Amino acid sequence: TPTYGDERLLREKLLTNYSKSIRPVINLTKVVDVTALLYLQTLYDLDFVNNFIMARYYLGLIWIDEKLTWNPLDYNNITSIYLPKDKIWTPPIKMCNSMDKSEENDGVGELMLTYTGWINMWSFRLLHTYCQINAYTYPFDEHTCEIYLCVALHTINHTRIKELIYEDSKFTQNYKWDINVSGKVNGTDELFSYAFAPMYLRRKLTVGIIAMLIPTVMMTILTIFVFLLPPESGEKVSLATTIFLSNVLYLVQIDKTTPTNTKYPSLLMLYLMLLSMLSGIATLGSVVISKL
Amino acid sequence: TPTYGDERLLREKLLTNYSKSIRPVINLTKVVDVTALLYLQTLYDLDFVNNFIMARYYLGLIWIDEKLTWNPLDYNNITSIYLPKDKIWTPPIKMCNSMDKSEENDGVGELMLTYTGWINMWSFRLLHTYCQINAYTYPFDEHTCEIYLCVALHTINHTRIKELIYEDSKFTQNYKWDINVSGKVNGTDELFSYAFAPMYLRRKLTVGIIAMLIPTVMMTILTIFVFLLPPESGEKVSLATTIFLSNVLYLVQIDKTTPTNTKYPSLLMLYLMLLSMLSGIATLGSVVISKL
Amino acid sequence: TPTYGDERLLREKLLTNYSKSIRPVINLTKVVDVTALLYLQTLYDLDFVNNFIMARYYLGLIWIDEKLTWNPLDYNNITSIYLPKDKIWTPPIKMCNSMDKSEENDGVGELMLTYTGWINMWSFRLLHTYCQINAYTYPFDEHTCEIYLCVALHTINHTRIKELIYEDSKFTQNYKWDINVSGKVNGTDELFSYAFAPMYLRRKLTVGIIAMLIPTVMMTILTIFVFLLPPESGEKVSLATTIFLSNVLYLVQIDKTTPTNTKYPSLLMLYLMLLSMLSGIATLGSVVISKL
Amino acid sequence: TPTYGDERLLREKLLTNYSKSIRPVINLTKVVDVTALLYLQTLYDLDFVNNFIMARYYLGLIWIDEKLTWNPLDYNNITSIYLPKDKIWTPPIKMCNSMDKSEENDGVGELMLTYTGWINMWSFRLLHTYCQINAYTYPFDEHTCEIYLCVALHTINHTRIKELIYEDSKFTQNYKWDINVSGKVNGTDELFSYAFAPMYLRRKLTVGIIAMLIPTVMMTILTIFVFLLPPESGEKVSLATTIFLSNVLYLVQIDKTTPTNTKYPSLLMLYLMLLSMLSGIATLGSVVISKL
Amino acid sequence: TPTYGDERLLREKLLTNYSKSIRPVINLTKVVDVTALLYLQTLYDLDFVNNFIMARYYLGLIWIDEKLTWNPLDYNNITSIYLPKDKIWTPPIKMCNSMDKSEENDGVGELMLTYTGWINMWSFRLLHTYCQINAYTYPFDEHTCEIYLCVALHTINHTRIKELIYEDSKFTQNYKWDINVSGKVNGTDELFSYAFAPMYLRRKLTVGIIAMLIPTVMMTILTIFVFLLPPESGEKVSLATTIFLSNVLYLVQIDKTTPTNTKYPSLLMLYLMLLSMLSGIATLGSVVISKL
Ligand SMILES: Cc1nc(C(=O)O)cc2c1[nH]c1ccccc12
Ligand SMILES: Cc1nc(C(=O)O)cc2c1[nH]c1ccccc12
Ligand SMILES: Cc1nc(C(=O)O)cc2c1[nH]c1ccccc12
Ligand SMILES: Cc1nc(C(=O)O)cc2c1[nH]c1ccccc12
Ligand SMILES: Cc1nc(C(=O)O)cc2c1[nH]c1ccccc12
Ligand SMILES: *[C@@H]1O[C@H](CO)[C@@H](O)[C@H](O)[C@H]1NC(C)=O
Ligand SMILES: *[C@@H]1O[C@H](CO)[C@@H](O)[C@H](O)[C@H]1NC(C)=O
Ligand SMILES: *[C@@H]1O[C@H](CO)[C@@H](O)[C@H](O)[C@H]1NC(C)=O
Ligand SMILES: *[C@@H]1O[C@H](CO)[C@@H](O)[C@H](O)[C@H]1NC(C)=O
Ligand SMILES: *[C@@H]1O[C@H](CO)[C@@H](O)[C@H](O)[C@H]1NC(C)=O
Ligand SMILES: *[C@@H]1O[C@H](CO)[C@@H](O)[C@H](O)[C@H]1NC(C)=O
Ligand SMILES: *[C@@H]1O[C@H](CO)[C@@H](O)[C@H](O)[C@H]1NC(C)=O
Ligand SMILES: *[C@@H]1O[C@H](CO)[C@@H](O)[C@H](O)[C@H]1NC(C)=O
Ligand SMILES: *[C@@H]1O[C@H](CO)[C@@H](O)[C@H](O)[C@H]1NC(C)=O
Ligand SMILES: *[C@@H]1O[C@H](CO)[C@@H](O)[C@H](O)[C@H]1NC(C)=O
Ligand SMILES: *[C@@H]1O[C@H](CO)[C@@H](O)[C@H](O)[C@H]1NC(C)=O
Ligand SMILES: *[C@@H]1O[C@H](CO)[C@@H](O)[C@H](O)[C@H]1NC(C)=O
Ligand SMILES: *[C@@H]1O[C@H](CO)[C@@H](O)[C@H](O)[C@H]1NC(C)=O
Ligand SMILES: *[C@@H]1O[C@H](CO)[C@@H](O)[C@H](O)[C@H]1NC(C)=O
Ligand SMILES: *[C@@H]1O[C@H](CO)[C@@H](O)[C@H](O)[C@H]1NC(C)=O
Ligand SMILES: *[C@@H]1O[C@H](CO)[C@@H](O)[C@H](O)[C@H]1NC(C)=O
Ligand SMILES: *[C@@H]1O[C@H](CO)[C@@H](O)[C@H](O)[C@H]1NC(C)=O
Ligand SMILES: *[C@@H]1O[C@H](CO)[C@@H](O)[C@H](O)[C@H]1NC(C)=O
Ligand SMILES: *[C@@H]1O[C@H](CO)[C@@H](O)[C@H](O)[C@H]1NC(C)=O
Ligand SMILES: *[C@@H]1O[C@H](CO)[C@@H](O)[C@H](O)[C@H]1NC(C)=O
Repeated sequence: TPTYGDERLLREKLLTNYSKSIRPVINLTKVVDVTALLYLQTLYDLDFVNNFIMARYYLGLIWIDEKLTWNPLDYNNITSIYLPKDKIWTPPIKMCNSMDKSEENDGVGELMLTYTGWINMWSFRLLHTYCQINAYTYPFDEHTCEIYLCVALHTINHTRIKELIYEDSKFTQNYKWDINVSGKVNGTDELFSYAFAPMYLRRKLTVGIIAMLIPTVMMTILTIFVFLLPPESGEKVSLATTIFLSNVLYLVQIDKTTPTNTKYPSLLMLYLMLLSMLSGIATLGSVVISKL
Repeated sequence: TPTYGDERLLREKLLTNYSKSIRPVINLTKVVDVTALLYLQTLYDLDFVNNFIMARYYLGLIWIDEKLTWNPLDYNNITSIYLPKDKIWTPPIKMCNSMDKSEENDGVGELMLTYTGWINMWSFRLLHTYCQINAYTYPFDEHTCEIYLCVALHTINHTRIKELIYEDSKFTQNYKWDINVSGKVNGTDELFSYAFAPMYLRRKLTVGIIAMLIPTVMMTILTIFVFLLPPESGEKVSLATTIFLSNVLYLVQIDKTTPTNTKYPSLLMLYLMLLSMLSGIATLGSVVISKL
Repeated sequence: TPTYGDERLLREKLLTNYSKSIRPVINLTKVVDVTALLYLQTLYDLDFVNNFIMARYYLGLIWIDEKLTWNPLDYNNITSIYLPKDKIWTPPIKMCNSMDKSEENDGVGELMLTYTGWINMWSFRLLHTYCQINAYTYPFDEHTCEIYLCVALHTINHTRIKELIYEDSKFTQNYKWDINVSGKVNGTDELFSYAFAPMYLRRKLTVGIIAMLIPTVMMTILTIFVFLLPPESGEKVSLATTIFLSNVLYLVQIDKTTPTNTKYPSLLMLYLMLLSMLSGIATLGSVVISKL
Repeated sequence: TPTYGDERLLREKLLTNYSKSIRPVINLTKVVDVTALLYLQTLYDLDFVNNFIMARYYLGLIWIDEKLTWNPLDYNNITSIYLPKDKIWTPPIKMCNSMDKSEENDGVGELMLTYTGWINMWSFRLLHTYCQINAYTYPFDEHTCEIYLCVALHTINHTRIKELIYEDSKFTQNYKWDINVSGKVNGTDELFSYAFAPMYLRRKLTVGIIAMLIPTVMMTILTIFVFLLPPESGEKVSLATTIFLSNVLYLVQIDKTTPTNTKYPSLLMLYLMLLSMLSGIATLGSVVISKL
Repeated sequence: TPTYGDERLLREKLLTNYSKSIRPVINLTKVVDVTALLYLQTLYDLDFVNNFIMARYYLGLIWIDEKLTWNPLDYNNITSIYLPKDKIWTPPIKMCNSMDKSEENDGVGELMLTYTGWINMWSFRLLHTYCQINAYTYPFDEHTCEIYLCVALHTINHTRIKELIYEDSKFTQNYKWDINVSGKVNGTDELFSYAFAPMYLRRKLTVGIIAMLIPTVMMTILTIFVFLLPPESGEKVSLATTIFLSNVLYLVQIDKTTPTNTKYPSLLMLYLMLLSMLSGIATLGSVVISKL
């Protein structure tokens, strides 16, 4: 059976004439094809006001090294070893659309090497990835957020993102957003290789938002009532004034949750503006009637 | 008695042909069984809006090294030494459900080594661990939060979490949540080893929340009074209007503390929506009566 | 074709008598001219209250090394290599107007070296750059923010910023600000070299702000109405009082979004102050009339 | 006089056969007694809602090394040197009740060594130390916060905290809290050595809080007036309603400053709840009278 | 002309028998006099509630090394070189009144060395420096903030701050505070050397705050009017009640901007408390009149 001394001999032979910074190909004319695997773990939140979405992923990079291959029959059948991440060449795959708030660095950890040269490198990344949030159809709204991977500095003649496989790990259920992330896309080769996984997000229809809607609809009933009140009821001015105050309060409060960076404003904005305008016109008519 | 020179000789012999990155077993076919000890120290807070809980723990990892054993009779009876954490192989146990906001790194500190090979490695971890918070039964609510440990990259054929012992250190009393963390669970071996400790949290019934409830219940009395007021009292419209304004203010204010990510909304939400709806219907009836 | 051994020989010869800290010129009387390229990627936000703007850029530095040149015909036609950033002299170009909140350090990464000595060094920088925000013409306001680059410690006799080319990468569209960053400016040589790229920002006229304006203009109609109400209408005091309350609420709420550090306050401030003063004078006149 | 060469010889001889990780005693049966000095510099704030207190301290550790002693007459009377902190054994004294938000690490700096072996090690620590805040007697409230020091991993048979001397440096005056930190406590030896300094904090009676109280007491006068108003005054219902609204606003606003984690709620909570209940009963009586 | 090889020889000779941690004097009885230069660049903000002020400075330290001097005629007239900051002895000047939130460390960068031994070391420091803010005369208020420099661990017999020259770089204009920082102060030698630069700050009288004042003064007019209203006007109670509500709202809102840690509260606090008390007494008198 393989032993500690056997693995020591193997590592000593492997790292003898190895340069960490030279691209690992016998012929430098060859490109290194990297295939990436992005497995969303938990969508923490979807921040509207900052136009960010916070999630945690499991990024796996796979490629092939031609200087790190051996015959297992010469080392008592050792078929894989674990090397420190900072001793070996590693593709410079950067998340160039996200703010990487992970608690580990990209040069600490380990990677698994196989006797054929294939390297597996897995990591945890917590990302704050920028999204252009369209709040038009609030609260029945849908969004599309793209997470980008891109080679840092190497041209497509040196390092390439062969493929990107994105899936959902289903580790936890959300109860707030319907997530749909699943597919397999080839990399795009225009000067520097890159790719992106699209995340589609539909807000789930919990009854809490329906309960929040209830006051609005009854306010619709109340405003129509006061605007179709008799001209000489004897409480039109005060009633319309208080209704206008409450409407202004609602119009102010909705803004603090809704985003200001959208292709279109929300129909709810435009509808509450119409309702406030109707309340104001009702108050003006009441004042005119009292004058007359 | 053992001396400084004796310990120098011991360390020099121990670290002679030692490789930090090779798994510490004479026969590489053997697995290293790690037993973990998680001792909650102080539950700082339970953040509802972010669905996180902040606490401080004392994580202890214990395993056995077969290359670091000696006969104490040959070194004047030295039975244990202290080694820097970054000179020895260390299991890659990651907290893969938590945001590790500790102020130390996982490669600075020390570990105790015994002449039989057993290594003790203890550390402080401040964790922001994700929890799915069910606010259904607020303020008589209970929650269950699971803290996960999982081997980083090694398969169950290489590194395993043998066992997880979780307890409560009772270092401080909370006065806000009844904490119940105590047990002993075997590790789960499905590809990569992992385990989790369940924390059950029940909000304590301090009289401060009762005092907060008082205004609500008396408001129930006041709304029933106004809704069962005589049709021609002469203050129904104004009274009901002001009650509705206060009701809307309460319904808005409760939202800012309660969470939006729940299996069900809180009964308090649904009940205050019913109360506000009754107030609105009372105002409509008052308007109809004034019309008639 | 060039091979791994050829590149090993090349690097070994290049780095033989190289000093990382000596300025890379054969004759020390010569200056090193650095040309910088700043390519704005995405304008995240424009923070009014903190007088900052958050954006992400792509900073590229180009210069020439005279100790790192070779004849490609002697190494099987190798024409470029990749070196670790911390092995070679690198100009100390600091962003001396910004808070660099990037997640990487200025000594980790790679740089491309060409057989003629020309070095390309590209990086991602997330900057919080200070801007003096003039909110005079809100919400039809325009701003100018200058991003500075400056050599750290070397005098213009040693290191110089030859030129600065700034452009907009058009990676995403904003929908909130009209960005206009494009040009080419020589460096300024007054003791220590520096340069700056001007960003002009005009807030876009989305209909959401128009919807926000609607309540204000109708409030203008309502205040003029109440101030030109008949002296003995019988609701002047109460109506004017409520209008004044709403006016004070709006005047308070506008402050929390607008900045306090401006050459002039916003015309909207001065106009809402005039409107509130008119409402107060109307209330005083109503009180005087009721007295009479 | 002593010279640079003399100090070079001294350091070279001292560090020859020195091991950074071996506990610095000739006989390993001996314990190393550490005496700590904690000198509070400025109490920044006392955060009620997070149950933390932020302050800056000056932590000094003193112990004795038996491998770092020399005869000063053999080095031209050199009596003390300065060594880098990371070349020498240093006790692992951790602040195990606090979140260490300092801007330096525990392995960068310097320490003073004396020819007798005595080592002085001084540092700046900014600490966010957890406190259980009893807001019962607000705003005449007193608090007790304990700052803990504890050996990290060594047992009382290896490393001990001999003594802890805590004082107040009086560097600045607070004007918000009366601080009383002064004493001298032996270390506690139960498995692992530790100790704690008690900080007693009494909120100072500035007239600003009295000014804040004034509206409350006059509101007491107003509520008693309305509750002892004649049954048929003709404004009882409206007056009581407005008083109830303002009281509810105060009861809501007080919560946002007061803490939710206390042994008892504040008497101010319970008293304002009594006042709100009395206002509600007054309004109910008014409604009953209007019915009759 | 001097060449790369000449500078290589120079550095090799300079660093031959150099110890980074030995104080750089031939005779150890001599003190090293450090002169510091602090050049404020931009005052970002003056945080009232946290009692901090955020600014960016340019700290320059100058001292003399006696082991790093050469004759330029022996190296082809080389007169200055650039060394890495972490290879040479550096005075441990700490900002011991501030929270150093800079993005660089105190051991990365470069320093210029001259053939006479004089070393220049310049750096960027972003500081959050504690200030005791006296808000007595708000908004015509003045403040004094002292920024401290102090040697870390060396006594005045080893390292001294000879002098401190503080100036204002006038890089940007503020428009919010009148800054006056300029002078030259000797260091204070009481055990450990230190010094401080006083910053005087007077809030500028922009017309925005005048506009903010306008509502207050007109409210003074309105409260005097209602308090000197006829006893039987027929709107005294309701008018005084609404005025009192608005007064309470303003008294609450002013607190959130003003500080709680002051020698005296602001005259604006005391004056608005007087105004609120007068409004309350007016309401009480109105109630008494209605009773009579
Ligand atoms: C489906 C899946 N999920 C996760 C997760 O962290 O959720 C992690 C892995 C994974 N497949 C792997 C294959 C090799 C290494 C790690 C993983
Ligand atoms: C019950 C307990 N509690 C704590 C705590 O920090 O609260 C720490 C330890 C502990 N047992 C240990 C055994 C070995 C090393 C450290 C600890
Ligand atoms: C137009 C442009 N944009 C970006 C971007 O990140 O948006 C990056 C680059 C770029 N040109 C380059 C030339 C060499 C290396 C990198 C880049
Ligand atoms: C009373 C006192 N105060 C402070 C402070 O930073 O406030 C610092 C020290 C000190 N005594 C010392 C003795 C040796 C080294 C440093 C200090
Ligand atoms: C007046 C002034 N201002 C600044 C600033 O960054 O504002 C920087 C410097 C300076 N003088 C120097 C002399 C040597 C090195 C740097 C500086
Ligand atoms: C490298 O190229 C040579 C000739 O071009 C070829 O014979 C050899 O097989 C190549 N090596 C690899 C690993 O492709
Ligand atoms: C080598 O190991 C593989 C996998 O464990 C096994 O299938 C094979 O039979 C082994 N061969 C020898 C010669 O031991
Ligand atoms: C996810 O989105 C894709 C494309 O928008 C669609 O084809 C697929 O059906 C979606 N998933 C589900 C479960 O509907
Ligand atoms: C991706 O590249 C492979 C390589 O030939 C090609 O067969 C395939 O059609 C491409 N597209 C997709 C979607 O896989
Ligand atoms: C390793 O394996 C050999 C044979 O398989 C056995 O004799 C030996 O005892 C094993 N060593 C250990 C430490 O289990
Ligand atoms: C070795 O040490 C242990 C524990 O201190 C003790 O029980 C034993 O008697 C010692 N043996 C010798 C030979 O000193
Ligand atoms: C803690 O929870 C477990 C399982 O939910 C239960 O068996 C145990 O009784 C609980 N602890 C206490 C003190 O009740
Ligand atoms: C855990 O594993 C041990 C190992 O045999 C087994 O005896 C035990 O039943 C398992 N379960 C628990 C709860 O300990
Ligand atoms: C350096 O200077 C010498 C004489 O001044 C000149 O001959 C030589 O070409 C110069 N080298 C470079 C690289 O400019
Ligand atoms: C060297 O490489 C360049 C670019 O690949 C090519 O144009 C040239 O013909 C090559 N020369 C030789 C001798 O291989
Ligand atoms: C950008 O600004 C410059 C100078 O202010 C101006 O010349 C140019 O026309 C602007 N860009 C566009 C697209 O108008
Ligand atoms: C910049 O410097 C070059 C160098 O000669 C000069 O030709 C040019 O006029 C300068 N100005 C601009 C705007 O390029
Ligand atoms: C160490 O122990 C021996 C005998 O036990 C004793 O003679 C010697 O003085 C001790 N050394 C110290 C430094 O205490
Ligand atoms: C050694 O130094 C001390 C303190 O400076 C002094 O008191 C003593 O006289 C000196 N002795 C000699 C021999 O220089
Ligand atoms: C500080 O507290 C201790 C114990 O609580 C007390 O003895 C001492 O008198 C207090 N300090 C002052 C100045 O009163
Ligand atoms: C602390 O320990 C010393 C050591 O003997 C002892 O004399 C003293 O009584 C103890 N208690 C205090 C408060 O110092
Ligand atoms: C050091 O001291 C000696 C005698 O005390 C003196 O001759 C020499 O000049 C001094 N060196 C320096 C650099 O002051
Ligand atoms: C040395 O350089 C200085 C400054 O460049 C110059 O004034 C002096 O003439 C030069 N001397 C020689 C001998 O080159
Ligand atoms: C700055 O303050 C000092 C002392 O307070 C004063 O002498 C000086 O005149 C002030 N500066 C100006 C420009 O008035
Ligand atoms: C500072 O020290 C020098 C040194 O002699 C002295 O001349 C001067 O008077 C001192 N005071 C000031 C303000 O410079």
